[PDB]
Amino acid sequence: FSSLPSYAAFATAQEAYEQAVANGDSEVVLKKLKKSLNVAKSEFDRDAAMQRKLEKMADQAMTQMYKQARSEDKRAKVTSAMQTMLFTMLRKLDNDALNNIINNARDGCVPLNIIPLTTAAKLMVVIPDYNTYKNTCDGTTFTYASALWEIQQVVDADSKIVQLSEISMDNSPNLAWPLIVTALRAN
Amino acid sequence: FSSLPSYAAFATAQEAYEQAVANGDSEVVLKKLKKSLNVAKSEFDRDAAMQRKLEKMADQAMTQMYKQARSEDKRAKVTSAMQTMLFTMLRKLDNDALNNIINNARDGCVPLNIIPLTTAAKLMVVIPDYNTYKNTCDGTTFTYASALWEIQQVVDADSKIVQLSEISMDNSPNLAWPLIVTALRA
Amino acid sequence: PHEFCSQHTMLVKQGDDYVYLPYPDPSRILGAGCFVDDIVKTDGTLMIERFVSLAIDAYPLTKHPNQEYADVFHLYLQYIRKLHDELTGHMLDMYSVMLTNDNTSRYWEPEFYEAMYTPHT
Amino acid sequence: AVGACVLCNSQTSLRCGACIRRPFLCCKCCYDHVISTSHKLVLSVNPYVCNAPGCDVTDVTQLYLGGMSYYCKSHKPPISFPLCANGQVFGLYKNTCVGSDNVTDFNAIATCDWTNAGDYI
RNA sequence: CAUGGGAAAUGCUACGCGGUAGUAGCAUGCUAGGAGCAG
Ligand SMILES: [Zn+2]
Ligand SMILES: [Zn+2]
Ligand SMILES: [Zn+2]
Repeated sequence: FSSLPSYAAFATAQEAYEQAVANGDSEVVLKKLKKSLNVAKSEFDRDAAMQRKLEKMADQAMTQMYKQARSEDKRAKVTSAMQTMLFTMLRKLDNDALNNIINNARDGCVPLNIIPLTTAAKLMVVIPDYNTYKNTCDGTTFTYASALWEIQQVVDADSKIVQLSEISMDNSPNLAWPLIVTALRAN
Repeated sequence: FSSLPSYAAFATAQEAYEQAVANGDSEVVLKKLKKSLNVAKSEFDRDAAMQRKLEKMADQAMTQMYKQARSEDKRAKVTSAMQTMLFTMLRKLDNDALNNIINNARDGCVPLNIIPLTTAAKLMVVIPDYNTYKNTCDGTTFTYASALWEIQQVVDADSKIVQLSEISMDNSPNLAWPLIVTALRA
Repeated sequence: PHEFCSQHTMLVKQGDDYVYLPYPDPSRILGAGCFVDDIVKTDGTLMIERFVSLAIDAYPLTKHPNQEYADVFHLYLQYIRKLHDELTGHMLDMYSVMLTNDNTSRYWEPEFYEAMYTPHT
Repeated sequence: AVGACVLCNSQTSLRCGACIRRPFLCCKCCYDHVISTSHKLVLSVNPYVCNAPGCDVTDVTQLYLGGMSYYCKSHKPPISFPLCANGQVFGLYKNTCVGSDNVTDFNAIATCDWTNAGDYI
């Protein structure tokens, strides 16, 4: 608070005070100078106090509304991300089998658990040990869920290609045993 | 806060008021000096307050990002600090088999797999020379990790099955040095 | 009660009469002191409020008949003190300035901890 | 990460942001370089620019320390103090920094274009 | 050897109130950060 009307009033009051003090006038002159100093101090009170609070409230408003703008921009970004994710996941499912099996439904509404059970084009099987692998996925192909499945690629826990020949009784303890087998819908 | 201009003004007011009260001049004089004293103490204590305040905020920032730097360097150096600490605990505990295998690794004789705990479960050790054989591998008896082992097969680098009695000083140069000793506990 | 919320109830004399104080197991407190994640307590000089908070729950161990638990409490007090003073040395010497008022004495006298169980706040 | 002043070999925690290689500089040497060269950006464990929302004050001479974060003059907490003062800049090793006389050559290197023969000479 | 009214004026001092500013102390409420314990 430097360029204020109360600053000018106090400056001129102090100029009068110092001038009449260096002059060395009567005691009433000194009392008048004291009164002028007072009233100018009164004037300078609000003009150096109110503006500080006004600046503080303006600054907090600026912070708040800047934050509001930032929030809305983030909202737009997230909306765009969500819709593009939807539209990009959607375009890899529409087999004619889906329409086929929805038409046979009495009103369209079918249980969810059957859609991958009938329309999925790839199957992953997780195998704990060789005993289980023996009577489930023996041979290059096998059947499950009333359909034929042909085995394409088999990986171990460390994601390493394992040949089906290597999978045997004697060779069993030489592999990690969350075995993963992925297959295609053989037809 | 003794070397301050406000301290100087307060000291001047103190000296003048002390002179007035010692000499006993008048009432308005001591009132003037008391006013001056209030003014001087006001701007000598208020500024002392906020200067020590700034000093302790300075200390707060110093200690804050001091801790930051310490944390960063510590998390940079963990990868060697842990190894050093582990070796210190090792050389503090000093189990007989522990020191035995430590020295065997130090000269370059280590197991290629996990040490088992049964008389079964063949364990393979790599011995790259013939002196350690005399040190450790005496006949078929292999004393490793404070345990006795019966040597069942020794092979060289070029996978040639190395016979037991064939190994000797004269024929030692004519033998692939990185020999592997496969033994079971005795 | 023998055990409730993993707190053992002990009856001791506080002030002018007797009240119940729930005290924890000691092994849990010592384990929490010993094993931590990285930097969270790898060097306590960085972070001291951990042990301050730990001690507050270890205070009712002092009034226990067996004295080992009081020993644990005093060990925590001594470690807090040593951490604080060595932090003071590290900060004052090789940097410039630390201290105008202490205000940190309170964290090694049982007066501050006992206020935690005073029936008035 | 701390290092030795490039013109003093004294430990320091200051690097000029505007410098290409950003060498470590003692508070005296760093102050002389910032007050001589147009380089007004200094890099420490954290950048010195104003931490206020939207505010983009970069000149350290115009920046003030506040609530454990840097601030501009406008965005200042009630009790603040300008960073660059007393011929040095606020940071680590400020006491232990010695100060040398190589600001001319350092400024020339940090401001030359390498086109003339002065860089090689 | 039987003691003086009203008015205003200028202090000086004391007393009451309010404000402003400043300082310091107290308690609280929110927020943020960091942490610890219990299920
Ligand atoms: Zn620079
Ligand atoms: Zn330097
Ligand atoms: Zn700013």
